[PDB]
Amino acid sequence: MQIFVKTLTGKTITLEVEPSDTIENVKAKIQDKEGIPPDQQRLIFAGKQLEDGRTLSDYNIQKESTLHLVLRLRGG
Amino acid sequence: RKVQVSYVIRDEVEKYNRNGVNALQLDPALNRLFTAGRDSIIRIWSVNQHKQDPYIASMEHHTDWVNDIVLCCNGKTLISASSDTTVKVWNAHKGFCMSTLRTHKDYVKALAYAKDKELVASAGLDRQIFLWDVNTLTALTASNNTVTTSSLSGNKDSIYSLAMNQLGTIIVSGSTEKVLRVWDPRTCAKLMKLKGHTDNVKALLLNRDGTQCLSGSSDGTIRLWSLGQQRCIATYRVHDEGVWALQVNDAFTHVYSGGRDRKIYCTDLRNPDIRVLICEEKAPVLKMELDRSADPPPAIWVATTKSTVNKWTLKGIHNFRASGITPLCTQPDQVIKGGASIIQCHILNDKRHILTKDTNNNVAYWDVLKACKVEDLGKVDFEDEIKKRFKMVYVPNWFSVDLKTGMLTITLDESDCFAAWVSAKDAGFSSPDGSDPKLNLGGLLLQALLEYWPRTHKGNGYFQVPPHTPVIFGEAGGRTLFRLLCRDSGGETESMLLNETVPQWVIDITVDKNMPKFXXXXXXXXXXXXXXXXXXXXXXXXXXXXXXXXXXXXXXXXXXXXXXXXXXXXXXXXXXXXXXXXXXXXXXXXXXXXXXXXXXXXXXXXXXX
Amino acid sequence: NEHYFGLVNFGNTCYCNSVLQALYFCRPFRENVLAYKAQQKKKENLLTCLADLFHSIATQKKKVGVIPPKKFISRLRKENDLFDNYMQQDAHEFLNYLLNTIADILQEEKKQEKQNKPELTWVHEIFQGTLTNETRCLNCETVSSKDEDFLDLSVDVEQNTSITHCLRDFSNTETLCSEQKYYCETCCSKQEAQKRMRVKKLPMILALHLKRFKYMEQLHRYTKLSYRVVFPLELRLFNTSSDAVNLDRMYDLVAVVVHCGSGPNRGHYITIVKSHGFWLLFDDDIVEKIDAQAIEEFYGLTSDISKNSESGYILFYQSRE
Ligand SMILES: [Zn+2]
Repeated sequence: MQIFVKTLTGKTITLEVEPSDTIENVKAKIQDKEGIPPDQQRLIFAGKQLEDGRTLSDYNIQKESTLHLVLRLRGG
Repeated sequence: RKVQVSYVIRDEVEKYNRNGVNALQLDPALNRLFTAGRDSIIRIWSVNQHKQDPYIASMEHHTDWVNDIVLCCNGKTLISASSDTTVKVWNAHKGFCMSTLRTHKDYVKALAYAKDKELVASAGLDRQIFLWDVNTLTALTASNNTVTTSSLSGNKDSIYSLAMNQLGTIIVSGSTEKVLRVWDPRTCAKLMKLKGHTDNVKALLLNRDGTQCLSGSSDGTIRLWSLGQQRCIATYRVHDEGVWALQVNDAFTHVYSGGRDRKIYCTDLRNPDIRVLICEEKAPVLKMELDRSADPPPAIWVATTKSTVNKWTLKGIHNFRASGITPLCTQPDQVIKGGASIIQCHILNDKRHILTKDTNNNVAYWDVLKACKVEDLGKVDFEDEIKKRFKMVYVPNWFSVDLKTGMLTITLDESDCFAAWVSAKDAGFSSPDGSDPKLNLGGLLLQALLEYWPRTHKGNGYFQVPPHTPVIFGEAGGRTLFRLLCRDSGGETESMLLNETVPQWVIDITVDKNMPKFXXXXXXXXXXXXXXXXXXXXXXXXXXXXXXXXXXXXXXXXXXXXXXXXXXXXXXXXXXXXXXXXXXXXXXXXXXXXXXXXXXXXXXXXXXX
Repeated sequence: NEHYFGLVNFGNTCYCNSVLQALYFCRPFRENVLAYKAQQKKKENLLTCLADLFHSIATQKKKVGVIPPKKFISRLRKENDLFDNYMQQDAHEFLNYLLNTIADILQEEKKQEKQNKPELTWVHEIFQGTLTNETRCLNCETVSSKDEDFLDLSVDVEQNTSITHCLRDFSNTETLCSEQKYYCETCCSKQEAQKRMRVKKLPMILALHLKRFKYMEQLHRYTKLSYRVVFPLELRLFNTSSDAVNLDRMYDLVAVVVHCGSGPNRGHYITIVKSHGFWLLFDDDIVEKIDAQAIEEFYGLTSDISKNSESGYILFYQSRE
């Protein structure tokens, strides 16, 4: 199935995924188009931050879903 | 850009269109019709009206949708535009490809043609338009040709329509920019930017002199434009949705239109009040072609989303215009038959078999690995059939599937092509009487696809692919590199091309035979209550049940047979808080244990009883 | 009966303190937290700790001072390995984790009150909105609609703009083309398409998270975006819905969590909040009144002429009541 990721510039990219695909894998696919390493990536969907150990089916992320890609601003 | 090997599961000959017609082109001299298919094949028909089968021939070089076709040089010389990003020139009489222009970078959506000046232009999602002299392409002389590619600049958005006037003095483009752009093809100079439309323009038409222009857009309106007045002169709202196809008579007074609402209408541009409902097609209209033998036109040819092409008679307009909405035709005078299109498909958990549903609602069972049909289940409930044929096994994805031709096209990529390693007996390949090895599906399939290629010398040893199976080699992003039939791998010039296009990642395995290793998996193992630090080295190729017997050897602190006895009472390697069958593969546990709301590292339960 | 107390920084926990402060001046959230504190389930988790902290702040004999969130932080570190360290962290990651954790606790409590289709907690009632994504295939034009919930909106930014503009570009139609073509189930092939995200259900509080970062593919690293992005004091939003009832609700800015620093790998968080008409600044243990005109300016730095860039990162808009 195809899902969407809204990147840093607001540009939308497409991803070909399966419900059994894990979040780390998804971040790897995002990395293929944008180049951002998965360890730096954060994905927000439906108001919740996605966990790398979980899969798309676990979060019930179906076709035409839009994921929000964000990074980090660290502070102390 | 990486390269992907793909193939089509089909018959030797696909006589009828398998996914509908995008564009039509009629030859009045020889009374021949040309249909451009979404199945990537152009077909020739005889419209004599009296023949049981009008099928003449089919032209198959394209690997994707054929968006437009143009019949030039006073009789027969077909030019085609395709979603494979290429433009192809064809000897229309003998029916073969001559040259392929790979100038376009994206789908090629439309073509315009200047009969007189014998000129032709091509545009697509490139946002670039290319002018070509038909005579220069058809040439076989090449006497200092130094082909100069002449492009047209200006288009901000993706072009969906193109039109050129007879004399070839004006050229206009339609796009998602809603605005139409005009130029002078002889000078390449920008003429104007006609603003007016609400949506995308999918059909453009120009008058003989190119003085006035007709346009159809997804906004539901037909717009008449004067290039003299340099602005719109009229707007006709005829359809209750997008208008995608237009044809005009020679008088340029009566406009023929159709689109989504499936209704076909003829409209008097002079007096818009006069509006005759020609017909209501069984699917949205994609393209139309008039019969110009007589004026007014006796019939109209209609291409839709369906594979069936129809002809509707327009002979009786005159009698209905004077007297007295009710449509003119109910049934077509002539029907070009269409095939079925596969619209739904399902890969079973064994990644070897495929279930499909088509436009006639026929369900069919397929074997990807042996590239063939196996059974026709008929109009059975597809989702129910899918459930019924469920196998509780896991096999990694090793191929992709596309249905944009209305036929099954399987595609292999460098990444996951080699990933599915299954036992032969499991794969139904019994080898009496030695043992069962762990075979790679993508490997075997690659070997079978290039079975006749001499560089790989034999076959794969297990199965054969249909010799007529087309084998396509192409860039993932778009551009097609080389298409040949399997059996043709033999030809010396063919083998020479395979040598030049086939990428390295395939060469490693088919010719050099350097078969890939596996990509191991591991999981935590400990007692669920008591016993007397890290996951052991393991593989999906392992029978999983045999690993539970190794756990019994630690309790002890010809032996291979004694370890099997431990399975009858001890071992008990349960997982995900449930009993685990010994016949189940280690890979299948990932589809049930970690898949059930848990991290990809679930510990294996263990107990003395 | 107002109080203004800062929070102790336990090394790199300013991101925590700042988010807690922003949330504290979100009255309906504070009120629901206090109501939660009153039931006293007496089991420890992040919500009970939060309730204890908010109750301590609200119920203090003096009006100004400093409070150490030791127990709250101890619980945060206990239940989450990720923040169980002394490293610098993202305020939004924390915000989202906290809201979802509390909401999950509440869901588990609704699930366990029935024990003796899905429901919604007050966290969702306060911060949750809903979007409708529409994708229109340019080949067959068959518009496909899909509803998706959100707890906050992450908006992309540009130089010298307003959050209202960013919000409008966000809701603008985007064309999916070339390498990003949409797979249409009617066309059974990848096609150019039009994508637009409109707000379907408006939340009580709109939290806006600014994507202040940029990845340099060629350099293999990302930078912080210190662009000038003006945020207005009030915002007007309109609703789509079923068009049976159509909203045109007004919001007021109540709090901004601000990230201070030249880069994305290090920095400092502070919070500005609106209370009884004036603005206050919370910097861990320090709280000060600041004049209203100065808050536009430093937040969204102009050019480069500013020390260790201090830019607005998370904004909280409160519906008028
Ligand atoms: Zn479509």
